[PDB]
Amino acid sequence: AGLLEGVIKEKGGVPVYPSYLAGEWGGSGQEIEVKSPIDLATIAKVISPSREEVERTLDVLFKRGRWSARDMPGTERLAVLRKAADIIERNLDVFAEVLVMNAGKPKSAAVGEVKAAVDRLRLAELDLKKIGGDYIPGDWTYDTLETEGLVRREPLGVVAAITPFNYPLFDAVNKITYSFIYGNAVVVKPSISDPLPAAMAVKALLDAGFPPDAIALLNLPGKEAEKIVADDRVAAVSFTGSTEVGERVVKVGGVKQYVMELGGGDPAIVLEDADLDLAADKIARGIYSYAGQRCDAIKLVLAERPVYGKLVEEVAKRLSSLRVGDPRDPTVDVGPLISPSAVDEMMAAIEDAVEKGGRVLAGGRRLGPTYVQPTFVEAPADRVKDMVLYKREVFAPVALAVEVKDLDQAIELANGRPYGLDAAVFGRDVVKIRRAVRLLEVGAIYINDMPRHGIGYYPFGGRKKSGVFREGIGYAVEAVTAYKTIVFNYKGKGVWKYE
Amino acid sequence: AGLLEGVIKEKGGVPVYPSYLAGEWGGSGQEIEVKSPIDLATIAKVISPSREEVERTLDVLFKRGRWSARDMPGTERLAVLRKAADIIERNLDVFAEVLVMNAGKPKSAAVGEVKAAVDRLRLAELDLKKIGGDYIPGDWTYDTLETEGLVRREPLGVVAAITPFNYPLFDAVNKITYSFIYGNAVVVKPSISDPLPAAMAVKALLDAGFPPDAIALLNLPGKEAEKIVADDRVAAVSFTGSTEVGERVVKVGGVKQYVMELGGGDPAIVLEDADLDLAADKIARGIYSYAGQRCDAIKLVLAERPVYGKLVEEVAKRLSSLRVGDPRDPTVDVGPLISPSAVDEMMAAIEDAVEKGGRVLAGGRRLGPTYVQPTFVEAPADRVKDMVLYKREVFAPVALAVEVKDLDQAIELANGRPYGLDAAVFGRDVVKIRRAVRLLEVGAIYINDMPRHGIGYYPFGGRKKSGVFREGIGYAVEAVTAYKTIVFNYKGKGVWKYE
Amino acid sequence: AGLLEGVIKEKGGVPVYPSYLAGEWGGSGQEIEVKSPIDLATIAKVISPSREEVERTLDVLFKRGRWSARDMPGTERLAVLRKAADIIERNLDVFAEVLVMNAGKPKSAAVGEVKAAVDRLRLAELDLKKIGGDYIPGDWTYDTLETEGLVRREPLGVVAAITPFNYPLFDAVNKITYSFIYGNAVVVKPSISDPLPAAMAVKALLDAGFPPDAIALLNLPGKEAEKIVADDRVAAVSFTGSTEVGERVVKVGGVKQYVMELGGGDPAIVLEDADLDLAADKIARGIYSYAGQRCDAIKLVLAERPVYGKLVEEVAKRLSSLRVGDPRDPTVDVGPLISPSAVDEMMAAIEDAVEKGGRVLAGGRRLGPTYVQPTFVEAPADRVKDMVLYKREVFAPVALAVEVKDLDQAIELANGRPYGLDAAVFGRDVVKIRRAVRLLEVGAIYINDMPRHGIGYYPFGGRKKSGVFREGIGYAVEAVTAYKTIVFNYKGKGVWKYE
Amino acid sequence: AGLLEGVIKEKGGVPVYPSYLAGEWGGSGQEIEVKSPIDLATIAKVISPSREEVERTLDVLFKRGRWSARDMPGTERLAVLRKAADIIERNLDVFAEVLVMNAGKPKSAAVGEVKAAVDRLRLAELDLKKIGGDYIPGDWTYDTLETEGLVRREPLGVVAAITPFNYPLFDAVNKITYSFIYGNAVVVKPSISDPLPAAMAVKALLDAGFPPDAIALLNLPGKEAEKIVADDRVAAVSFTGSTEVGERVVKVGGVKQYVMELGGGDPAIVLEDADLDLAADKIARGIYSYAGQRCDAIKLVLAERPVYGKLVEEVAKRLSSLRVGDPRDPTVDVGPLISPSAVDEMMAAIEDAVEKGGRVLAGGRRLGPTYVQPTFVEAPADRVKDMVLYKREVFAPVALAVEVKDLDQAIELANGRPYGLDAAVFGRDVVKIRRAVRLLEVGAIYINDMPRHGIGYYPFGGRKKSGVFREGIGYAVEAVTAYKTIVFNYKGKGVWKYE
Ligand SMILES: NC(=O)c1ccc[n+]([C@@H]2O[C@H](COP(=O)([O-])OP(=O)(O)OC[C@H]3O[C@@H](n4cnc5c(N)ncnc54)[C@H](OP(=O)(O)O)[C@@H]3O)[C@@H](O)[C@H]2O)c1
Ligand code: NA
Ligand code: NA
Ligand code: NA
Ligand code: NA
Repeated sequence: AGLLEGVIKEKGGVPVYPSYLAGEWGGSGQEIEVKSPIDLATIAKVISPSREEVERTLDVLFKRGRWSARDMPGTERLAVLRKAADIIERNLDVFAEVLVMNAGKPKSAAVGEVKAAVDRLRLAELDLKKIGGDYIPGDWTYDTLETEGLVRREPLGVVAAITPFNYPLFDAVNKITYSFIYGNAVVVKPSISDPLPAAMAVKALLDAGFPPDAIALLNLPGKEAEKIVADDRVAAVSFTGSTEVGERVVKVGGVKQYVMELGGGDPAIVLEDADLDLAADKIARGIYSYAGQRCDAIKLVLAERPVYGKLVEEVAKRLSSLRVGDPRDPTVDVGPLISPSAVDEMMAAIEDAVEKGGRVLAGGRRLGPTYVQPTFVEAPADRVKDMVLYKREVFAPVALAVEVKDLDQAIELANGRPYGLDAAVFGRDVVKIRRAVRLLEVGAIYINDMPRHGIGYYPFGGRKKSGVFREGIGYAVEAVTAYKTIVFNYKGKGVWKYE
Repeated sequence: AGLLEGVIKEKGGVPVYPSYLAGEWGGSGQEIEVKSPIDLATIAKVISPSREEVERTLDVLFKRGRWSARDMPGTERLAVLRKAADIIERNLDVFAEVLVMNAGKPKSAAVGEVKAAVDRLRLAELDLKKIGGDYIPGDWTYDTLETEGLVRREPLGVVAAITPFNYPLFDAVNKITYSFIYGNAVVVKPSISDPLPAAMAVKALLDAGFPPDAIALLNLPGKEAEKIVADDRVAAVSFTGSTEVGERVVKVGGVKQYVMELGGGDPAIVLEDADLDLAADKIARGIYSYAGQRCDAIKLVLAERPVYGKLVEEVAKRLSSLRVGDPRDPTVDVGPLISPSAVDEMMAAIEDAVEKGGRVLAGGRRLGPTYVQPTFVEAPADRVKDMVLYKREVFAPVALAVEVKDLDQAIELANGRPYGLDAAVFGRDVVKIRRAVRLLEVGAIYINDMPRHGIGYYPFGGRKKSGVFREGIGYAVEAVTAYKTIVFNYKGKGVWKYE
Repeated sequence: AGLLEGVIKEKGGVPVYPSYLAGEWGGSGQEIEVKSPIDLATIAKVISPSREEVERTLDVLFKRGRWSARDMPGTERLAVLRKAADIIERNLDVFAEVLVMNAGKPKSAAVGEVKAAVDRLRLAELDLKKIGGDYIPGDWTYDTLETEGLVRREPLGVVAAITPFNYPLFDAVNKITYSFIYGNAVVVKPSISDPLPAAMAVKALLDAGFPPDAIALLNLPGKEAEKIVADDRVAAVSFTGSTEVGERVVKVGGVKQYVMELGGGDPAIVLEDADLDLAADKIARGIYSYAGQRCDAIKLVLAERPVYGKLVEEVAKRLSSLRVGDPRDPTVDVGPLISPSAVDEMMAAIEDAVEKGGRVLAGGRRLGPTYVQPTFVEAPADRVKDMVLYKREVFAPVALAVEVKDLDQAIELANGRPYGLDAAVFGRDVVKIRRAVRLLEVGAIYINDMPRHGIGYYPFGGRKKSGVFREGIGYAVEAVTAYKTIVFNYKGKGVWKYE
Repeated sequence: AGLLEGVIKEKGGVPVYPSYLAGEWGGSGQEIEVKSPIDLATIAKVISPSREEVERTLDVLFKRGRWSARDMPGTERLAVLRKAADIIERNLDVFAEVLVMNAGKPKSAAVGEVKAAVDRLRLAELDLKKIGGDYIPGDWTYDTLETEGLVRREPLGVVAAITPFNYPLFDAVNKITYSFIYGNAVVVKPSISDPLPAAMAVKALLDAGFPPDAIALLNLPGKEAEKIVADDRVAAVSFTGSTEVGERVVKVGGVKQYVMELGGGDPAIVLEDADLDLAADKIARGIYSYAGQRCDAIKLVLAERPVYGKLVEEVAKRLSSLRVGDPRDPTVDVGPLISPSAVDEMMAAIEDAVEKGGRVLAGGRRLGPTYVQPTFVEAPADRVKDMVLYKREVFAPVALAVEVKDLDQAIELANGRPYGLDAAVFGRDVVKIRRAVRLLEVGAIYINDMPRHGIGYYPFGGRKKSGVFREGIGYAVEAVTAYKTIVFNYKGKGVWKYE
């Protein structure tokens, strides 16, 4: 259809999306159904590549792709990304519709993601703020006298971009952009759950001029991807997903450069001097956006005694006034969760909190196989730590509320989860804020706002179980680039006169 | 003895070195013999820690060490490292003697390593050139308007420093220095082959004021160390060693920050316009230094036809005039190899080259279980690629010599090995040099000098099978530090007026 | 006409260009004739502002302009510059025609300048590579313990951009771009000799959305501009012009931030191993481009004995084959010099060289009041230093040729002029090149190419009499921005625990 | 005496200090008396150089000094500065005594300045955080394809360091250190008022190994120094002093690189949520330290209505409890002002404030020709702006106190003075603090502390009448260094393949 006109194959009434094998769209592997969480119906099929096609694709990426990407000057790479942005932008409605149907994303959120993808592509020139190399004079040590160094970055070669289901379009475009801008070839491996947006993005890139042998899109399910990760032709792996899969990926990959964005949720702290209107609004939104299916979703709210009552009151009201059900209605605030399993886990998690002294302050009602109300569970500090909702990341619209004596207890409870992605702090006192900033063990802290990675204007990434390394405009250069040092020796050659 | 007076325990006529358990020297595990390659005799014993002591040590490092190191202000950390430098310097002869006896290192090389360790410690202030964070204004995007970012570095926590046998003193001091200067606690795991120098360095650091609960020295053999690497309290692993072990380390460690310096040898290219006197001298030295037991040792020499004859002639003469045997004589140029196995492998490798058309131009004679002559094997370009000396790193004083038609063939053969640590290029033409620099796939290129990492004044590290990431003054901050982003939200707060 | 439709006033058959007074185009001062060097005819008139209008303009720029520019977020400033680029691009022929007629620039050179202006505007996002601030931790000194610093850039306010005649369009657009991208208001003061292109550029910027009260274009002759420079509301002065005027500007301005690009010519050195075809081509072009009316024009050629003959032979041939006369013909290689005076000076300078032992190798013939042939004058090393062509910058297509014994003499003669803008070195030996690079006292050295600032992709600027500070993408931030340091004190506040 | 044993010449009972003429201590110019503000007695004499000696000194600095400094490798420069630190440190009491006697500085302050000088010297290695150059790849523009750039810093040559009377030791050592660490020669021109400490510092540097022909110390009074500033061999001028003299210096110097630290006082703002104990303490100290003879002294206190009463009450008490009189007593809090004139001006300024509605809250009594009590004058917001104490910098221990309605009025009044050096803000609310930070027009803002430049750990400098450019560890590289760009051309040379 338009963008994917000659690519998609209507077979048996259901559109069949092929993989892109670094040159031609195709695939001879098993076909796999792709369903919508809105009605559990099959909306398309994707053709996975065969072992032989995976092998051939990697061979093309390694032997030719690395050079096609590297030998396309930066000035053209930029033109490619900008053109791709234009193509995605003019196909906005189509990109959004697929996000709504395939991911169950509310219309406004789907439109927001497409626009993030477009902006990420257009701002590729900002990534150059970290591209320059270093010139190191040698006269600061006797052994390096009359010597000199140049340190420059080089692309690693083939980057494997593995993406999650919750940001099927942005994550693929983001990783492709930063991997490509520095001269790398890329193998994209999207969630087999909602791989359609990536296929659409890759086509837009190909139409825009992206070297055809420098990119690949493989519709491989879970462990079928290990094959790519473990291959020596893959110099780097950019992975966004769960802690457990991330661990498996590194153990399969071995020595390579990695960026591991492993999520988990985020805690939000509200100090007694906080603007409770701003806090309640931002916290409610951080809890329910995209039905809590956000790595930076708020999963725990900690509020100092003097504001805990009002704060939790306001958040409860806001969550209760939300409208759930089918995401197409520009009226719905919350669509479905990606699978009935995800809802099952949320319900069980809520029961666990209740059995351990927790009390539901809002929501709690399952509305269908993939529908549930955003839930806010109050818990006493002395018991919250043993609750599943605390110890784990329940990927759903659910957060715990805990009253705390002071900042130290807030910080202590916030750091008590095994994760350390982001944290939020609402308050105004510079000293308490500076203290929280120093002691919260997370990759990023949001002062007076809900955690939101956006397009990575500010770098983000994990600590503890949330992973290692960062993504962000400019900063991602560290994950897909290697340094090259050139040491020039002029010892006794008369350039310098003892210096 | 002096430095290790109350630490070393003379038991059964052989000095017994205990492990340092983040607080007290001790150990209840198996005792292990430490031998000299000079005479295969046992010169000491080291006490390995028990599982329980490993567990307790990690617990101390994690619960207290991270904070002792982090809460010691940088100004004191620097004083600690400087004081340690003074202590090692005044104990120079003792440090050197142990290197000579334990590692079989020629006196001058042993003295050189101690001085490198001392300088590395004293120049810790230079590591600060990469410590500052970034302030990111938010008005360059509409979504971040009235927003602002601060990105600063933080220590990761506990860094596991795993070191090889060939630089038993420097590698431990280097990793400790860059890990500690940024606020990390450190677990050192030296080669069980020559762990004595590390014990001496750690004691000097402790005497200098290094927080006692922030450092540990565990004498664990090979796979006993996996226990440390795989532990969640270990946030980073700095490993210098072989490709194969490095792979195992990552597969055991899983997600963490890694610096993998995996060696392999280096190729040296000589262009027709090169100063052949300089080239022959530097290349000969790169081949035999420390009996080729250097990750940056020259293992392949490629010379353009018009200079190949003279060049190879000169290098052969130089290697032949070398004096082998016991390293104590300030007369000996080459001491023994670390083990009889290493020599066996070298001899077999030489036979392989010969059976495949290779011709010995210098050396070739084994002089004892751990002694051999520096060898230079000529090989025709059409057969060298299948030789063990080419396909593998034979850790010994042996290199291949190959005549080539031109630069492209030189580059092609240089890149043909599975490694990519450093490469050397001797010549004067800027264009040919720039071309080689762009196309040699290695972490570092040395123009008109043999490859020499020194103390890391210039960053170095691998490509391909030689690993990932870099070590160097300043640059090592990337391996033992994590970024922390703080996003401040002032939306609608009146700080800015639409900007 | 189109772009300047309602701005230009046809009065007495000659188009009258008004000044832009930070809000409205106008002027009540003396009217001044603008002539073409192609035929000495009056092609337009410009209205200079009255003292009162200068005062009022500065008042608007200071009281409102600083804030209009600063309060327009960077994201919009960028959109403004990009839109201006589009407007200039679609009006390319018109912009070029005026450059050809007003500056006497050959068509291709005029087209080249317009395109440079367009690209400079479009690449404003690259200027951000130097916009970020610094975060300075305080624990590296005892006195700053529990303290912390943030260093960010801020616009200075009102930047006075004073431009020369030889790049009437680019220089104005360049200075405006880097001054505006960081948040400054700008007063442009173009050469009263060819102020038309600036008027056209400013209009394009205004049409593009440039805050109307944040920019001004004042058609003031020479010393009438001192009034602007000396004013306290002008925080910076970006000046490109002659050494003598630059000196006067600083002496009138007093304490302020300055960028002084004071030209002078450039020497070119040819080593014995140089590609003489490349060298002859580039050197000939550096001598005659835009009739030598380029600050980076080659004014002295120094060649080692073994190549001097051929080199100078080839350059002479190339200069002789040039076609002079009226710049409209896409056939002409060289148009006229800006004024008959400039030609007079060139002729006198040639006579001086001849009277002192110099010999004309090419050109020498004046072809009219403003026309002359590109001239190449040979001179013996022992007499060249006293020649006007050496001691001074003769802004015309004329260069000296001097044979030298070796590199040291080349370097010595190159450094003998009172200028130090750029220098060129053709050769291949890295050591000789590195030596020349270290010893040539100039802001920039071009290896194997003629000196060419282009759009400042690489920073450039002077040494010695050629001025101070640099212009260039990114680097110009230093001239139009000031640092702001914020020191936070948390002494004894419990953020840190002794560190 | 010891340090200056063979240098000082006891003549007529009064020690005579000669100038240092870049090689030998001497001087044939007029002798000038140096007096103590403690008793107006002559304590020494300094020999000014003759015109001929000034000329010869500059000739030595230019022809040999530039090279002696530049050709001494950085590693030795550092050793020189460190050794000088040791020499000054062991002569601490002697250095302090002279500061007490010559500058009238209280013992503790004199000891503090010597220690700042010592630390500044020892931390010269931190200045290297800004010494590295940039490597600029050329493929981000079509015109620069197959091209490449290197941008490195170079010393300017001869830096003229002109210093004020209030920090006679530190300012000279600071400027010398940052000028020398990057490879420059230096001419020091101290205040003829208290030039003794500089003579002592220069000797310590010479004894430490500072190249003898690379430094000069000229005891020239006021306008006699213009001769140095105006000379073409002086590539940069680092000046710390009054606005008026700074202006004269630039007008005499013309085009050169300048750092102008022109002082003026600083305003301090106290928000309603401020810790008034901390604020009162820090503000009182900022008002009286060294008898207000500090460029960063607090001259205006602005406090929000709800805390104004207490705050001003507390500061008054603190100022009243101070002990004035002869600085030798480790008991005295405040010594004398540098001259009776300075006190006259302060008294007249106080009368002016009183005649305009001001009321003295503390002090006001002159105690002798050079002694006065620290004074705090209350003034109504509607009249303060016309007071001399507001409009001018009265270099003495005197500040105005003004009650304000809110932050906007505080900011408005703070920005109302013609200066913009530093400002202080005491309070805790992040939003109000961020607002003040954005709107205060000064080089530096101190949050919750009095303004204190210290040794420049954090860069500082002026805005408005307070000057241009910054000094600070690292940042001063901009004032005494110039960039050198090297552009390499590989167009069509086969390094890149279209990229
Ligand atoms: N260093 C570089 O990068 C660079 C680049 C391009 C050109 N240049 C140099 O500039 C010169 C060619 O340009 P040009 O002939 O037009 O030189 P110029 O006369 O020095 O240009 C001076 C600019 O300053 C104005 N001006 C003149 N007197 C002034 C005064 N007293 N106060 C304030 N402003 C004053 C001029 O306006 P009026 O036109 O009204 O006199 C003109 O706009 C050559 O020496 C060339 O090498 C240097
Ligand atoms: Na692997
Ligand atoms: Na793990
Ligand atoms: Na002025
Ligand atoms: Na001058």
